[PDB]
Amino acid sequence: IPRFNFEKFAGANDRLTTQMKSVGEVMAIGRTQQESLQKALRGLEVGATGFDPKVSLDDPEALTKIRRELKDAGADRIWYIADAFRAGLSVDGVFNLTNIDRWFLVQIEELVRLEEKVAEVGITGLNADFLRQLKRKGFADARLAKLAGVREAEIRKLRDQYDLHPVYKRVDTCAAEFATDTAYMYSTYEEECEANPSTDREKIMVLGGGPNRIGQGIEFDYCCVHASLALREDGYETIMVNCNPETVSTDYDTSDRLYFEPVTLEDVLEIVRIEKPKGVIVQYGGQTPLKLARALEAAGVPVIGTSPDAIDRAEDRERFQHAVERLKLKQPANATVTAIEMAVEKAKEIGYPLVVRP
Amino acid sequence: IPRFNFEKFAGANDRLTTQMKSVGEVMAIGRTQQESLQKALRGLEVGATGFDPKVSLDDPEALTKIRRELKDAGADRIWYIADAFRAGLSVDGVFNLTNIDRWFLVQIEELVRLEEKVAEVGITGLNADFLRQLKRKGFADARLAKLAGVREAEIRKLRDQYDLHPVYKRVDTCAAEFATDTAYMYSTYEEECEANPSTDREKIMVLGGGPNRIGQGIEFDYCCVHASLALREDGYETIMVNCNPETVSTDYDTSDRLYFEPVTLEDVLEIVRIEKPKGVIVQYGGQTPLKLARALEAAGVPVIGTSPDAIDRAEDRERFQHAVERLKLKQPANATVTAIEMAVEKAKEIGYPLVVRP
Amino acid sequence: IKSALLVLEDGTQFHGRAIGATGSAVGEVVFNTSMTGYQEILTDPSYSRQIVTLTYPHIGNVGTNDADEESSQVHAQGLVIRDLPLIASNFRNTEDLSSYLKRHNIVAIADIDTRKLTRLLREKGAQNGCIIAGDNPDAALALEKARAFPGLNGMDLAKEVTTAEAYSWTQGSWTLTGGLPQAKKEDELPFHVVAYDFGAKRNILRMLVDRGCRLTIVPAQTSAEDVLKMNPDGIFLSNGPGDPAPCDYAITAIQKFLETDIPVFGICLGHQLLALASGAKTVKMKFGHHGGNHPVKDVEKNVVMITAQNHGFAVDEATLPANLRVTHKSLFDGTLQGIHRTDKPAFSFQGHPEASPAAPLFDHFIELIEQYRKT
Amino acid sequence: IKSALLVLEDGTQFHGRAIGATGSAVGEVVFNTSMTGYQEILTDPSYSRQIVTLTYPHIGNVGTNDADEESSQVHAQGLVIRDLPLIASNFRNTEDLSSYLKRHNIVAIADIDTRKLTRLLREKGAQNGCIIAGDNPDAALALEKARAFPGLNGMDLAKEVTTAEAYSWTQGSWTLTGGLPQAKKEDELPFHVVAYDFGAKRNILRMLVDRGCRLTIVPAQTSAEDVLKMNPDGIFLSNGPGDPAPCDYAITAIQKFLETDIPVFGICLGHQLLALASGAKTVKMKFGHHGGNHPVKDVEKNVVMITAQNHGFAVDEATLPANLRVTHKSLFDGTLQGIHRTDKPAFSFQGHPEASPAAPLFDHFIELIEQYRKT
Ligand SMILES: [Cl-]
Ligand SMILES: [Cl-]
Ligand SMILES: [Cl-]
Ligand SMILES: [Cl-]
Ligand SMILES: [Cl-]
Ligand SMILES: [Cl-]
Ligand SMILES: [K+]
Ligand SMILES: [K+]
Repeated sequence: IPRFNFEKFAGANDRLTTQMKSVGEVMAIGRTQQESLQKALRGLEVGATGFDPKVSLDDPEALTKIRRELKDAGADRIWYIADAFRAGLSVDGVFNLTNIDRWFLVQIEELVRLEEKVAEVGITGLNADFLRQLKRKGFADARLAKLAGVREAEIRKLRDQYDLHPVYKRVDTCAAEFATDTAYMYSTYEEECEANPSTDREKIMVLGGGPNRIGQGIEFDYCCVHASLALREDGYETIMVNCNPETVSTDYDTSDRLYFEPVTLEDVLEIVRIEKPKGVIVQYGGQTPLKLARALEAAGVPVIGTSPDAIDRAEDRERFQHAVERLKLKQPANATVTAIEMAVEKAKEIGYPLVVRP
Repeated sequence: IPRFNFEKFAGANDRLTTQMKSVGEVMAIGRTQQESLQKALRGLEVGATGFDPKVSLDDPEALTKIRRELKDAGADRIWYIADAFRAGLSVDGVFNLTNIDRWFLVQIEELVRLEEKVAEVGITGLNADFLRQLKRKGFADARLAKLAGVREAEIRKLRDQYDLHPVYKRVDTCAAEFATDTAYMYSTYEEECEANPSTDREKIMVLGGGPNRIGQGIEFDYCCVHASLALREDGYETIMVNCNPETVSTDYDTSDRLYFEPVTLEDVLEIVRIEKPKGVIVQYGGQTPLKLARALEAAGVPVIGTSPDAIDRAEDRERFQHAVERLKLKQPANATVTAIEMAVEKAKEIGYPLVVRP
Repeated sequence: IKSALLVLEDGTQFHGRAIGATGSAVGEVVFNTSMTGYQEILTDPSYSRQIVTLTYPHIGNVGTNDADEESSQVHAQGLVIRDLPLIASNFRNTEDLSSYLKRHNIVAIADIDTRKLTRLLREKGAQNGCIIAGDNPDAALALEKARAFPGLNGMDLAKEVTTAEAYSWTQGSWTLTGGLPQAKKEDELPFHVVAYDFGAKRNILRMLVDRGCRLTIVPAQTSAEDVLKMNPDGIFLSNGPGDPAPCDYAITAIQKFLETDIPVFGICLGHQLLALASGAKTVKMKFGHHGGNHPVKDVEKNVVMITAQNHGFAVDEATLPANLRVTHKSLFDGTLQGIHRTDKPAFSFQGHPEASPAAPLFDHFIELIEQYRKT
Repeated sequence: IKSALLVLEDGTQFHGRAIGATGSAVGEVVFNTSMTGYQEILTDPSYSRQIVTLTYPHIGNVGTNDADEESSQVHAQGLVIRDLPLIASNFRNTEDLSSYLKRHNIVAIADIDTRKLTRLLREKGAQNGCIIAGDNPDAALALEKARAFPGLNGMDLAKEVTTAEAYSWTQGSWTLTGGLPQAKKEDELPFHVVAYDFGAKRNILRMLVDRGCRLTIVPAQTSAEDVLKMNPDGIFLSNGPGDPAPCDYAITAIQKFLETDIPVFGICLGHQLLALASGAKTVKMKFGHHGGNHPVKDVEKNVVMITAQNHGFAVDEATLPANLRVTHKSLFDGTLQGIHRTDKPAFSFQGHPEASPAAPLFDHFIELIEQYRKT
């Protein structure tokens, strides 16, 4: 799935056409189309957890917006395809507007009906059989969480409870006709696992950044690759986690074990669960891994280097000012306004010109 | 199907609710739901030939208008349902908004599909086998005509050619278990005709006015009845044509033979075809029959009483003005403007106040 | 384009569309005016060897469901209808009609002039016929089979729909609420009734149990001797197909019981037998009675009943034995509908009884079974 | 829920869903790596008595159609797959997979970990297995059945799939534009080839016809004498299921031909037969060759061909008689894929050639035919 950055482009026509406008891409592997697609969605680094809705069910205007989005595609179409199903549109309906093969549409439609049940039954209706069926369809804990009205951790808890975890298959070029000595894996909900992790060494896991986007480029990938080459050479078992098809970090040669996965909490936790690595680097893949840092740590992950908390100390404008202060250093005049008049007042204090950061 | 008059009511809430707002109703009899339904549609006297479209296929807002009409029924909902299907809504989608049982909606949907094939094949795709199938689904000559881009008459000719006519069944309270001596019939496209017109007497056909509407009430029905009773008494074999279920006209006792049908050129002609009456009175049922006068005559129907042209003489604002002229009588100053500026002028001539008739 | 065709003995043809199994079917052609209850009609043994035509145009609006089978299987030879609905739309539906027809392997045609058929059957009388559903149905062939058909006059159908070995029945009637109730417990039922399965309808049974009747379902032949051998509180003779006359085996039996003081109750087929066994004669109806809007009078009470009818033969009123009192007559054709032995605890009803939760009949019955045990 | 189960000789179970007929199926379990062509595989006689597992997860994406049928029927014993698509999506489809399976009465299962199954067969070699589909599939029963399966080793399957009477084949290849062509007329083909039906595929025949050959398809047992009597321009030995070895009939016949100067061409089973008749020995493969991406080297030319393989036995190179020159070998495993008689116009290939419509094998055959008629 391509990755766009229209939000950074004011005045830009944002409809998709023959001239590329995407800034990157994400890849996913799954045992079924459905699983594959949803995994890609949650790994797109756009805040999605699957088919999250774009328009409300009560907006009497929805059908209109939806139609438009389907007929003349933008970066958001896939989500509007699901909202169309939610809104009453037929598979033929959708087809006529998008020309996207029904083979794909029927599958999106099915996910939608499934989301509806989820919604209907709530967490309470999430028994092991159903939940497994969901997971197999590639549903994220997060997306499920949302439908059921609970936190993501809740779904995850439930899985733990049911011992509902994915298995890892390997990429081999040959549909398993010949064995592989390489460890290029993807998760799925099936029977047999091929992870076969080593008990032998000290493992280091490196988290990549997902698809590239503006400000989150190859520079980070570069760093991630480097961590791996270095630590490997030094004798660590290096594990790379990423899902950008364009990069060297996703080259099997780059590391000992490669997990071509969404760089999310859910996905990262599963691997950790089984790899039981010595350390995890979250500082080299950009914002993506950075943001995962606290939850990972909290979930028991042996995060190495600069601590989540320290990173937060620096990132957090308030916590931070306080450091600057502490060290008696020079920071530009600042204020935290809430209301307009408030800001005009404070502005006065601070002094123009000003930098207005949301 | 209920008959409304919201246009006469400016400011009136026009959504249907628990308080009746219709002014009349029409009834149809068919061998199937589709037949029945479409027949009722074309007999409703609202200018419909069946599921005539209310919103354009290419209107960007059409899904929305369609949604509203569907969710909050008005007199036109029946049309918007077809429109929904045209626009790509699913049967389940329509159901969610209207709560109309799917058994019904599916049938509307099928109708729409067939319509689409017509549209596609054109007059040329109208082979005998297909035409027959359409006529059995209640399709009106007129409706197919719009779809195929031809004159209603063309379709009519087409059937002539194919010896494609309806048969007449009788009402009998008992599903044909017992024989009837009564001649209460309805049209259908089937095998056996139960019409068995008499060759005996001189037949007089009285055309009713369909469902009651404001300005087209029982008063006309009263007349229709009188015509019957009268002539019948006189010894003529009276034949009523009407489809208003509330009236005395539609009572099998009122006449010799009753054809419970839509008062349309199409339906009438089919009766005439087999009845070959001495005459046909078109002046007693109000506006409905009136407007068929010309065409009936033109089709060789034996229109008695004041002639259709004559009628035309008096209805025709100009035709009339001339005769008023002719007779040297007093009519109010009048004018036929097209343009505003043109009016304000003519206006000065004529002189306020003024009666503006579109 | 899945063709089918129906041809009558008379050569009358009906071209349509295949909606059931592929193949051919032959039997007597009858018409049923029931606007509802098609599943129930199809699964009624009373229809064996009969091809069923339904007057009501849309057949299959509510799909189907097991709670709606009147027997273990579909007895109708074929099904003839005007329109098979696009979908079934009912909360009780478990399977569309078309799929149902196939699994049961019923040859069936939709889209024909069922009115045309009706009037013909009405005017000229019942007719044997053949349905041929396939790639290129052969008219002559269908006619050939139609004509060849033996016919129901003088045909014992009961022996073809009866059960192999006897059995117990303790199930009551359906409720919307609960549905098909569990099968009562032997010790939970006051009475013991024996019922001759002449191709008996489930509901009727259900109605007896409803009344406190434990039930023993026996085969048609079944000897009075073997029967009496179970000390039954009353004997019940079920409804079933074909001609009653050729059922020597039961008239006999019945007559046994008829010397006894055991109460005997007959329905439909069993009302006919009773009759015979008591001396009356049975004829074959022009077109018979099939539907559910039939008016019948309880001469005694002078009241009218709206009943369900599934018969082709009747009991001739003219040839009645004095010990046979006329209890009911059809308001449609003045035909016989119910009788009571003047001299015995026996009576029968032509039509088919149904639960509200016939009650008169049914209640009488019990009130007989009662007065009988009181002794 | 429509349950299904698959159990291996070794006790391995795989629980999933039924997508084909109800019932049970037994046979030798194989995996096929083809990402497309499931129909053709199912309908390939080469799969008789085998339970086909497809490694590609979504099977049924394009539904099915007649043109994609390799024989008059489905030869696979069962079908085992990971996912059955919601819809078939292709202009050529005429009936979805599931309905097709059912019409052909095939027991099929979906939703199981085909990868794990594949890796098991790969690692431990083929195994017999049984699939059971229905209400409450009995895993022990399944296991019994699987273990009881006699097995393909030493089993003559060709006599099972061959035609009963001989017949003509003059129908050529399919095209996008005009589908399957009408069958050519006899004066429309210069050559006459006798093809032994050891479970031959429609596409090979079609190919030969594409090349000028009128074909007379003969039963597997057909005598050499019987054949020679036909003054064949060439003799063709089809592909087919099972073990070649027990094909006493064929080998004999073939030897005869081999005395003659008649060109002889063999594919797959034929190739094995040819080899046997030439004194070579055959073995049964660990798991075989089943796919459409198998690299084979033409040793003579030093070129690689991407081929289709559908076999479980193979000709041992080490026992190759010296009148047998090795022409092709597997780049996957080094196994024998081609041979030519150094002393006779007879050669054969292990894999299954296909139409473009570089055809070097085919063209060779044709070439030999000509030379032969030139004489
Ligand atoms: Cl569930
Ligand atoms: Cl109002
Ligand atoms: Cl057509
Ligand atoms: Cl007909
Ligand atoms: Cl499995
Ligand atoms: Cl051929
Ligand atoms: K920053
Ligand atoms: K499974």
